[PDB]
Amino acid sequence: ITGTSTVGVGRGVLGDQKNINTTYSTYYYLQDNTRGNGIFTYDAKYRTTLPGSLWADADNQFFASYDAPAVDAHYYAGVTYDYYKNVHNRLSYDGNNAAIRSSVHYSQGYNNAFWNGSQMVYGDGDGQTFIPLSGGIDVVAHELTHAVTDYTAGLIYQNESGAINEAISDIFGTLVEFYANKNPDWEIGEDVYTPGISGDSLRSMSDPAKYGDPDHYSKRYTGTQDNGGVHINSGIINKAAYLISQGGTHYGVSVVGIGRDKLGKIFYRALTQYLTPTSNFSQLRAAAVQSATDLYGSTSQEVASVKQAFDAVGVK
Ligand SMILES: O[C@@H]1[C@@H](O)[C@@H](O)OC[C@H]1O
Ligand SMILES: O[C@@H]1[C@@H](O)[C@@H](O)OC[C@H]1O
Ligand SMILES: O[C@@H]1[C@@H](O)[C@H](O)OC[C@H]1O
Ligand SMILES: O[C@@H]1[C@@H](O)[C@H](O)OC[C@H]1O
Ligand SMILES: O[C@@H]1[C@@H](O)[C@H](O)OC[C@H]1O
Ligand SMILES: O[C@@H]1[C@@H](O)[C@H](O)OC[C@H]1O
Ligand SMILES: O[C@@H]1[C@@H](O)[C@H](O)OC[C@H]1O
Ligand SMILES: O[C@@H]1[C@@H](O)[C@H](O)OC[C@H]1O
Ligand SMILES: O[C@@H]1[C@@H](O)[C@H](O)OC[C@H]1O
Ligand SMILES: O[C@@H]1[C@@H](O)[C@H](O)OC[C@H]1O
Ligand SMILES: O[C@@H]1[C@@H](O)[C@H](O)OC[C@H]1O
Ligand SMILES: [Ca+2]
Ligand SMILES: [Ca+2]
Ligand SMILES: [Ca+2]
Ligand SMILES: [Zn+2]
Ligand SMILES: [Zn+2]
Ligand SMILES: [Zn+2]
Ligand SMILES: [Zn+2]
Ligand SMILES: [Zn+2]
Ligand SMILES: [Zn+2]
Ligand SMILES: [Zn+2]
Repeated sequence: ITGTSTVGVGRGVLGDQKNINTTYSTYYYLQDNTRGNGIFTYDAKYRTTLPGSLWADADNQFFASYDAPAVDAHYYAGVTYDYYKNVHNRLSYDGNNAAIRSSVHYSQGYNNAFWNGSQMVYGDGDGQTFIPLSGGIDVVAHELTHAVTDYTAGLIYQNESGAINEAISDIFGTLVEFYANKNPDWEIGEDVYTPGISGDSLRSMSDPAKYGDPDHYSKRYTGTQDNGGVHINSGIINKAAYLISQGGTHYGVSVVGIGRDKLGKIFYRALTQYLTPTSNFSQLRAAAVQSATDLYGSTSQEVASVKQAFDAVGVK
């Protein structure tokens, strides 16, 4: 919509106050003109028609319970945009400043959130398995990272390539969570999963086995469920990424940690320059080693740590 750029205030799903960029034309709309070709947040009104109505508010104050999923979808899309632009010099998910559109209140009791190829879609959850999923910055950034993947390597969503696709989204979802630096961790979805249970998550990057996911190539799932285990076998790569950043000794292999910024630079370069739609785990290792070589030199600690981490998870 055409209007004045304004700054509203509201509270997100977890009750935290934040400012949001809006546009004023009779109503205040969740339209942020400060980032690329805009960030736009819509109300699906418990239906499945997309995108729905551009979110309109009478007073630029978003403190109602019904407002909270929209506040977070809008604000965390902005954080994700800022991460990719400021850290990787990438303008929106496509690198060409595409508008970021999100719809909240999708369907009823819907325990999922997804990038659908052109926008983000957030269920409100059923209140037991999930609360509204835009409350999780890692979920928001995980799904927007699928769009980055689609516009770069094009990893296919099955078998090893699909597990890499998933892990890439968990890695950058977590790096966005740290970039905000409010309540970061190496878990996925902890803010919105199981409101009645503290200390759990959908999966752990630091210890995938906590939730029964593999932490070594020898433990990879080879069945047909979950598109060949894409959210399961992601644990193998997630563990490697955790080790690259934080270090540790895993199955007797010591890894010298190089920190989060270098992890992100290495994997971003791998994704955008070297991976292809059918890259397997071994090819990801090669891409990460080559990326670290490009950035830091073949004799660098960074290259050595990449190799150690993939060794530790059994990926040669
Ligand atoms: O679905 C509708 C959308 O197309 C637009 O017109 O904004 C209002 C919504 O009701
Ligand atoms: O144009 C392409 C679009 O159709 C989709 O495939 O996502 C990646 C883009 O390069
Ligand atoms: O395109 C944007 C317009 O929609 C808004 O009204 O003001 C800022 C512009 O950049
Ligand atoms: O506690 C939260 C509240 O602060 C917000 O306004 O609406 C959603 C709730 O989860
Ligand atoms: O979605 C609608 C939008 O298209 C229009 O510009 O302003 C009102 C909204 O309901
Ligand atoms: O609208 C109120 C808001 O002004 C305040 O900041 O937090 C409580 C809300 O109910
Ligand atoms: O063969 C693997 C071994 O090399 C490693 O140390 O731990 C897991 C085993 O499956
Ligand atoms: O069965 C597949 C297995 O062969 C591969 O190694 O990892 C992904 C699985 O889907
Ligand atoms: O992946 C690279 C590709 O993007 C470039 O266009 O040609 C050389 C390749 O290494
Ligand atoms: O061609 C190589 C590719 O297969 C690997 O995955 O990434 C690095 C490239 O050198
Ligand atoms: O070759 C390396 C280069 O690619 C990078 O600039 O880091 C230092 C050099 O060792
Ligand atoms: Ca209001
Ligand atoms: Ca997290
Ligand atoms: Ca929980
Ligand atoms: Zn998803
Ligand atoms: Zn995913
Ligand atoms: Zn967290
Ligand atoms: Zn799955
Ligand atoms: Zn998923
Ligand atoms: Zn271990
Ligand atoms: Zn460990």
